[PDB]
Amino acid sequence: IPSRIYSESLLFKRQEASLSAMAFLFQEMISQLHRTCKTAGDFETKLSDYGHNIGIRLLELLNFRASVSSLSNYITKMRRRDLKILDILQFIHGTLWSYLFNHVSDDLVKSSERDNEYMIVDNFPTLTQFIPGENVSCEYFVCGIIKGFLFNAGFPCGVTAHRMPQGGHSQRTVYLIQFDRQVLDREGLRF
Amino acid sequence: SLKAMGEEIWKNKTEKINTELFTLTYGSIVAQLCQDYERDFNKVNDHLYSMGYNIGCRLIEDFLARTALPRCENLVKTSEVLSKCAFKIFLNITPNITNWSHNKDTFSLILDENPLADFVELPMDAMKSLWYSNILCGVLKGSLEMVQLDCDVWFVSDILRGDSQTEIKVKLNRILKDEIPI
Amino acid sequence: SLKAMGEEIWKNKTEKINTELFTLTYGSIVAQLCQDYERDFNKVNDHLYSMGYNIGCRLIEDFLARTALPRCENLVKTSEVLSKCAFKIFLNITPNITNWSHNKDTFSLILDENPLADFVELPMDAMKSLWYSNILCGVLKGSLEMVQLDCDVWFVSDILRGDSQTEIKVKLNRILKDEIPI
Amino acid sequence: EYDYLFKLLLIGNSGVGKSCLLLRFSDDTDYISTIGVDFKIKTVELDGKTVKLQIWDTAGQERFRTITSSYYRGSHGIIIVYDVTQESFNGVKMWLQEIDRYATSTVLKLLVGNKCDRVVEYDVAKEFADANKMPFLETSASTNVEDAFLTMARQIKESMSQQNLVNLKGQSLT
Amino acid sequence: GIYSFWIFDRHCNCIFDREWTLASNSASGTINSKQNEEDAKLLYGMIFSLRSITQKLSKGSVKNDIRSISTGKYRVHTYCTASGLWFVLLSDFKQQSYTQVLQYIYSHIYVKYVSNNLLSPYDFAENENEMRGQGTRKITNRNFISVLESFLAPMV
Amino acid sequence: LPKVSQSVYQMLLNEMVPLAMGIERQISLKIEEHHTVDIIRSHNLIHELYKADEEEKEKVLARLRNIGFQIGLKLSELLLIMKFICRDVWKQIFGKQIDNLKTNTFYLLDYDYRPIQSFSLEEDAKNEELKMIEPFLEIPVGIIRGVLSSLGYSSEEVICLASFIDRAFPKGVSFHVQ
Amino acid sequence: AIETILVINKSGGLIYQRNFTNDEQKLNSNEYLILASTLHGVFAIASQLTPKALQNTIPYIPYVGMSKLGSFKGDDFFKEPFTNWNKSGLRQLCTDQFTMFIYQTLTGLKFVAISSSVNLAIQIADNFLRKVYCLYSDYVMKDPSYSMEMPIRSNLFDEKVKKMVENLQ
Amino acid sequence: PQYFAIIGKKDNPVYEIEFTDLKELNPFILHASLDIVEDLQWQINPTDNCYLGKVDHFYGLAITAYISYSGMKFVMIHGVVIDDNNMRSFYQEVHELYVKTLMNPFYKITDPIRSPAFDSRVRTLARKHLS
Amino acid sequence: FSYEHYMNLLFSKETVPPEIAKRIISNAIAPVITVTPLFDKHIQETYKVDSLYMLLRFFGGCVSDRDQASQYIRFTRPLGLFNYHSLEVFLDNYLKLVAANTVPHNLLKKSIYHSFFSLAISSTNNLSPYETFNHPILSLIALDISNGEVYEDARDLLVNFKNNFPIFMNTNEMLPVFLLCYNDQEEFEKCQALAKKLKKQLVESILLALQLHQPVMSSLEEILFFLQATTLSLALINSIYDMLDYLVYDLMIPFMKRKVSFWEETILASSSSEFLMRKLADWSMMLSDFKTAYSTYESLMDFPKYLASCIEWCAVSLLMGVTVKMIKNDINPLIERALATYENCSRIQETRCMILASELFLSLSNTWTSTPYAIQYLETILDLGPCSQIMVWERLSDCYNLRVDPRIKEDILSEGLTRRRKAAFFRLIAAKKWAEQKQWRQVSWCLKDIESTYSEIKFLHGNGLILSKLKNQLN
Ligand SMILES: *C(=O)CCCCCCCCCCCCCCC
Ligand SMILES: *C(=O)CCCCCCCCCCCCCCC
Repeated sequence: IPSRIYSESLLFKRQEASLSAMAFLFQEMISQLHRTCKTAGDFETKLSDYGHNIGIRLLELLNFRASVSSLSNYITKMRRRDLKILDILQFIHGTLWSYLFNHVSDDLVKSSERDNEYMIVDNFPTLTQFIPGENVSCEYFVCGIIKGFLFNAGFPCGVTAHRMPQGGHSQRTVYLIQFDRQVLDREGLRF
Repeated sequence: SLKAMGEEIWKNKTEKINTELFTLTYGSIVAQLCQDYERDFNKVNDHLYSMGYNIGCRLIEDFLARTALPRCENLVKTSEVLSKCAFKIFLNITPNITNWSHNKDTFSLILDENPLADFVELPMDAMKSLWYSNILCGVLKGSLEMVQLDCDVWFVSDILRGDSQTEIKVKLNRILKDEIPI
Repeated sequence: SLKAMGEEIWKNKTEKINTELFTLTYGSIVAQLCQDYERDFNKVNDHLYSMGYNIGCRLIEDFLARTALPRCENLVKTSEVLSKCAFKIFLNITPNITNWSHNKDTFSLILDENPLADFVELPMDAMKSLWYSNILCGVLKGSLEMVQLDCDVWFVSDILRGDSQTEIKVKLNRILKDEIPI
Repeated sequence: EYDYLFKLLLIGNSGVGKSCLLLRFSDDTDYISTIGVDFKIKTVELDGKTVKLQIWDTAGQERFRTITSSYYRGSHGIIIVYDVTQESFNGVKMWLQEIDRYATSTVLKLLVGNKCDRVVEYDVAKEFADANKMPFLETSASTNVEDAFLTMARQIKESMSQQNLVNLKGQSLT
Repeated sequence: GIYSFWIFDRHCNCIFDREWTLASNSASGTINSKQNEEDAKLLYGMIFSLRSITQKLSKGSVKNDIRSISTGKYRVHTYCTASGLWFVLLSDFKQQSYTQVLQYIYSHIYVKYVSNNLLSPYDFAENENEMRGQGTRKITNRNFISVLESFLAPMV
Repeated sequence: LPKVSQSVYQMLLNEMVPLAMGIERQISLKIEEHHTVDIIRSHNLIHELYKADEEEKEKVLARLRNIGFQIGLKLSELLLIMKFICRDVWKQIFGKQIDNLKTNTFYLLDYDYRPIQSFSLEEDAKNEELKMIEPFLEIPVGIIRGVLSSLGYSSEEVICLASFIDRAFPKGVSFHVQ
Repeated sequence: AIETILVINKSGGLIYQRNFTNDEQKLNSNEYLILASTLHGVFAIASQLTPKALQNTIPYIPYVGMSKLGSFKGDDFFKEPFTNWNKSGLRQLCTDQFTMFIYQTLTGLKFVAISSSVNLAIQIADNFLRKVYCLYSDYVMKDPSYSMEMPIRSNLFDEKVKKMVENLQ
Repeated sequence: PQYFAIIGKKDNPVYEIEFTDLKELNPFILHASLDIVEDLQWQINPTDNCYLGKVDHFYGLAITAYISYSGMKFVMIHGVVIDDNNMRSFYQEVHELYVKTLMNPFYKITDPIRSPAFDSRVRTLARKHLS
Repeated sequence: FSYEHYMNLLFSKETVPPEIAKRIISNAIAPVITVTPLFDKHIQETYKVDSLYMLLRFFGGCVSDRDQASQYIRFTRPLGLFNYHSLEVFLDNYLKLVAANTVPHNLLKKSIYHSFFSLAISSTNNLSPYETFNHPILSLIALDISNGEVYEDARDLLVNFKNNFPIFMNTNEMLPVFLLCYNDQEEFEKCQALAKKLKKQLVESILLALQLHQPVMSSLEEILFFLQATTLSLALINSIYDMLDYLVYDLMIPFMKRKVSFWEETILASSSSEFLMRKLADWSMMLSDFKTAYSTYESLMDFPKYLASCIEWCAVSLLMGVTVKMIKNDINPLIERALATYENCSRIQETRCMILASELFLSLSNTWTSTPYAIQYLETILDLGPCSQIMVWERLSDCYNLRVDPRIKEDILSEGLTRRRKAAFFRLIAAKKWAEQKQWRQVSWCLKDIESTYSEIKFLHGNGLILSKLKNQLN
């Protein structure tokens, strides 16, 4: 029976598009959103929903591909499902951004005031760098990529963005992950 | 030639990201758009056309600034410039031209790669009404209007519609005589 | 500066000719002018004033070519260019400026070394109504009009008339408006 | 300062009193009959936006074939003015016929009869205006033309269609 | 070499044209031809417009003036005067500074043979009926044209 | 030494012609607060003198002759009697002492006459060029007669005939004296 | 040593202006607008009037105002000579204390830089103005808030332009 | 191989196939085994922690299970004693095919899988690996 | 609440049962008392009962609770293996009565299962080779001289009481007691005179005077007769309860304790010599003296039948009066040895042990620590009649309902711990088998319970599956 998706492989096709092309597509995504939603909240949550779709795919993509040493022919072990919050956030740091933006995330910072909060920081946001000003609402797309990426793994969240310029980096963005209380309760029960 | 200039410009004078991100983003956009419009795919096609037009009207500036090519003396040269450096920079693909109609007014672009349409199967309601890469049609029309080459652009074949190979008709209507005073 | 520029032009560029010959020339010109005027000196002054106007109108182009000065908006600049360069080139006298009235619409130029009336001594009949160097006043009027500084200039003192010195009041009337095509 | 810049151009026959219409509307304050363009400005507050209407005024047979080509291309609004004198009103037909060659269709177009003090007909202007979907004025030099200008600015701003719309003192894990 | 040469009076009128064509030492062209009048107006406007720009962006020392106006096709030069006589000179990109040439042309051809010529009508304005930018009186002195072309021959 | 510019004196010497024409005109616009006088320009004045009727032209020419008479009659403040007018009088009046001097009749032939160095008309009107530049010669005629006058020679015993057809404007001047 | 940079749209009208010297703003923003529109007018008249006799490529200057260039790889934007695009339009304006340089694009968008140095100067100017055009393509086209011909209101564009002119000036 | 199924986090089957009475009772057996599958989900060492393998038995119908990274549960009523490596390989193959299915941008996470290509290919995989 | 109104919960008052299994076990392993001629005729004249045995059978169980309004007794006819068929027909008739009678089911199923379990325990041979719990221990000889009876009647009755009969039994062991009635007054005086003579010469004596009824724990056979269909005076009920209390606490239990004293002093089919310690253990169990019972059983390690039963009841003694460890080392290994003995006797040639230990585990405090063992044994009995095995399925469902971790009582935390889905699956299995042995109310209750866990899902809920088939079945 004919079909393409199940026949075409999914090993990493090491081929690259222009940053400008994706930047223009992102620009029109934001503009078309702006055309048809009144307030900032609706705009930014819709963009985070686009990111939600992207992330819910991307979790399976990255997790399956990291398994390797018709790709199931090559796999002798699958990567362990990420249970603890530390391991999944380490994966988001060292593999999700290393894949998506070609460089490991700057640093993974666990909060101190509130416990369920966690922080992942970008020095030079590699996708929204052309949006003028510091209207942070633009990069909720990336938040969505985190949200869905966490959400299927079993970690309901309310991920959001803030701009905290520091250290001679005018564009620094901190994405804060706010785990639901039940997630920390499961962390308490097991482990 | 155009080949060497486009190759160098893509190689070490433009930024590189992972194409999976680009195709996934476009898939998210078109999927949500299809859901929004009550599966009415005529409206989806028109909205994607308007989208692509709006990208192309700006992307012409980036293309010219990055490449800085002279004026286009004839439609054949526009086709070679397109297939050999334009898609080579942005999408990193080399389309082709295979239908040179009489007067050389029309030409059919061939998208053997089409990274926009990776991992896509269409719903059975969309199989006969929706063109997936229509943004890449609106872009061509909008960008070629900003160089006064007014062109009607549409799709004929599409692999996602089951065809053998996707293609995009580009028919130049009329060179606008609102060209820049120079 | 205006002083050094004027001295350079006068000393190095322009050549020599006898002052006393020029004084004799103006003696002859005014004498034969007033001859046919049956000693009527108001008409003599009017005609001399017209002569001076026609003189300055053509002399100004040679003046501007000899130097390289631009236009002048304010009357102060007219003062420095007149005292330092114009008179100092054309007949080599550095007249002083005084009596700067309010608004700087009027100023009196003192011409102690006036060669037009150097040794000529007028009869008592002539002293009543003759203005000997009225050609200078007409020249100043014509030249300042030619620059688009419409002006009125006439005598305030002459040593020949028994006055304190030879002084002329230059009085602005309006700065002419630069024209534009219709 | 200004955040939006819109372009209007007022045109008509040579003898029309274009300047008296502009100047009362204009800003605080050459280039006409030299390059074919007299420029006026008015800042206005539109939905809290400081938008400037820049008005271009052109004429001249010697320079017609340079006015038409370049100063029409990106117009956000077009105004036709004719004095009540009839040759100008007849010329308005060829005017409106040659505007659309360079001006895009979606540019607002407005018509004015100027300098009343009635040596031309009135109903003919109204019906010819209604033929081409033309907001028309019958005025003399103000005379509420500024109100129509502000209305046109409002319509262009609408056509733009642009909606306006954690101490983190944590510890690193590396 | 040089492509043309124009003299404009302060009354917004063109009073001399010289349009070298074949680039010979004594190339045959047009002198005071009516055909250039439209072009004359255009050139005037261009110069006038740019002069206005240079008057706007003055530092404060002196109200300054335009030296060169180079398009993609040619290079213009101009040496204005207090009297309001614009001495325009078109040329190619071969030579850039014509200031000495313009100064010489003003100072020992125009001054010598027009200013100091009682027969020659200075200011070339009959009356108000044409003075305000209209009227097409030109300069046609034998000496002026002869010596001007003689001196200007080696650069065309 | 006594020194002044040269363009001023030279063009004033040129302008003594419009003097004579204007005085013979007004014998019968620009303003002053007390003088709304009726004026006439210069070049129109010389065109009128050329176009003027005859008898007025003799009167104007005699006026210029008298002007030059007074110009030259007192030239005795710088220190053959006829040759005084040739050796250095033209070295001050015009700078160029006359190139050709000869005697027995006295002919004085010069080239590049100074004050008319710039007076060429429209290119097609050479005959009007000479016919209109003619009156400027009379200033030297008056000068030579006046210098001869009172200098041990009778004014009436000599009549000075000036013209120019000799070999920018190379039509040099020729004077004949007794 | 540039003292002002400003850009103009196809319609005819200023869209961005910025000085770099100390308080040269003796002109209103309205006055700068009129100046730019008059530049457009004299562009329209300076190509219409060409010599009856007549009825090119910019050499790549190495590091004009240089040393991630937005979306451009490499330590400099480009490394080969390119071509002029306004063939018979106004290109320079010398003046007794400054020198204006003007650049044009196929899309009818115009750049102006007013240097105070007072042909190699034109070549260096077009190189620099191509750098600024690259910045325009980066931080003004990849902005969804920007309306296509209304004035620029980008801060990254301002920072990059000022960085370049301080590299030069 | 008595029954195979793929169930989502909402606990609805995105896809079930009945290989060729118990034919009526199979889904309830499956939905009952879901609880022990979830119990072994969160336990380190329940060494990949996705191939759970044997989870429950009901009259000797040894249910076996496997969990995807997105929480989709691949679980089948076998029958008997099952082989580790072959069942794991089949689970890997069907997981890869499901991942390819998930890429379809028109696909919802809750939409039942209805492409006949997927059905035919998992059938062929089973006959390669199980029969 | 009222223990009577849980064993007969179907005679509105739904609450939790406290520790009911232990009370049931004691109530079925209580001492047995007989009840005996012109006297049953007197009752039939007065109260519509065939014989006195039924009338006193309506006073079974705990005396101190005053059951009709801590030590139990049960009554049996005069003096003179797993018959699961009787149990099955009991279940069928009981369920038919329930259908005719009943309306929340949430405790009816619990009560019906507990009654099932109770009868399952008492369903061995009525006079076992070992299990002395069914042996009568106090023979209540009854008379009423007020009708006209006389001393010689009691003489002959006791004479006939003194001893085909079994070998284990020993008539001297059983303590006789003379219930003398009267209908009020001088009859009471001559009753005291006869009591005096009997006590001096023969035994003891009990003086007895002479609204509905809901009995329990008679035996397997009387309930069947009960299911094929009275009132009495409250003062009479109180008088009966008081005289039973005097008998049980001042005539029987003291005799029990004297007997236990003699046994334990003398301890430091078969009928004597080794019958001593086993009956001592049996009566130690009978009186809740558990630890001595366990010690006596442990000393007893000397057969196909006796040894298995001894080990079984040793384990039951441990259960009846509790951490993981002793279960790992004492209870379950003891049960395993009991099994091994039972399959050995099968090889020579059980269910009661399994259905007892299941509830005994299920009654413990730490539900999470040991419910699994009860599930294991219940599953071990699933390997008996159908209609009972349905109740066993229901019981496994109830057991899996209580395998939630105590440390919890969206919802991501709770998913991996609760086993509610298995409970729903077993409830549906029970519903199916109820549909087989066609019982519409039972399947109705089962589906009513199922609806909570199975309403949210839709694929299961669709037609073509047993949910739809069974929902349409009840129509
Ligand atoms: C001659 O005048 C040259 C002009 C040619 C313009 C070419 C425009 C290139 C468009 C390429 C497609 C871009 C697709 C990516 C955007 C989403
Ligand atoms: C502002 O720039 C003014 C222009 C320069 C001054 C013009 C005045 C020149 C007139 C001089 C006349 C001198 C008298 C000569 C003897 C007759």
